[PDB]
Amino acid sequence: NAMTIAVDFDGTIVEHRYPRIGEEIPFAVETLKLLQQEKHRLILWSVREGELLDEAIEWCRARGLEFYAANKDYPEEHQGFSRKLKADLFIDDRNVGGIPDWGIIYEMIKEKKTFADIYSQ
Amino acid sequence: NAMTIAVDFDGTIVEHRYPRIGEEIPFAVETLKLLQQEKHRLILWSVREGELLDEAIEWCRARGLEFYAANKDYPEEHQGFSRKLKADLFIDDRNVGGIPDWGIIYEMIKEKKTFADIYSQ
Ligand SMILES: [Mg+2]
Ligand SMILES: [Mg+2]
Repeated sequence: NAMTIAVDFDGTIVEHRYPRIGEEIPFAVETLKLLQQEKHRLILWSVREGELLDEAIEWCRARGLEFYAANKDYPEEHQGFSRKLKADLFIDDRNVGGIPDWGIIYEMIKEKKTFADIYSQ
Repeated sequence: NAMTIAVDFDGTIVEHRYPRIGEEIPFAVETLKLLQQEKHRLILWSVREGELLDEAIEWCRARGLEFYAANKDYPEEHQGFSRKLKADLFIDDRNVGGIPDWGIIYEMIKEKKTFADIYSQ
């Protein structure tokens, strides 16, 4: 119901300009904040590590987007470990079939809908 | 062109019966083998670790499905490390919008198509 959502950074929240940071994908940050308002947890899930991760985090922080955690299952993660996050949902531009715009991402999460639902009329 | 594809196990290759292993999702193993024939690399990407991972790997091996690697970027992975795989594609039943059946997964990879393409007529 409330969910832990893994969100990719490059190509997902911003245009893919790695090692640099691209322009924001329209409504990315706002949509994610709306999801937090709805009590979902956001975890940043990026191949970024070290200062390139830090750069992604500060870029988000400056837009008032702060993560439950970054590349961890919880902010002080060994113990009950797995390398892959235990997230309930993955938002990633490299997901097979590609990611739709943030409008549709939001409707899908909110209304519990598949691409199939979205498109079927 | 040839791609490194991360593939989830539970809910993706088999019905989700974790810690047990479910029935195969129709045409999962066959479709993945077809992808290997086309020179893609398959990496198993699962929260499974230890003997539960081993159980997933042997279940696949017994059906003649063998991975480029399991929860690593390459079979002897630190060095150029990131916790998240560097895969080009992710096939995961927890991808936002859900995963379609393996028929459509295959068409999308093969024909370079988005859900948008698939559905637009
Ligand atoms: Mg990306
Ligand atoms: Mg799964």
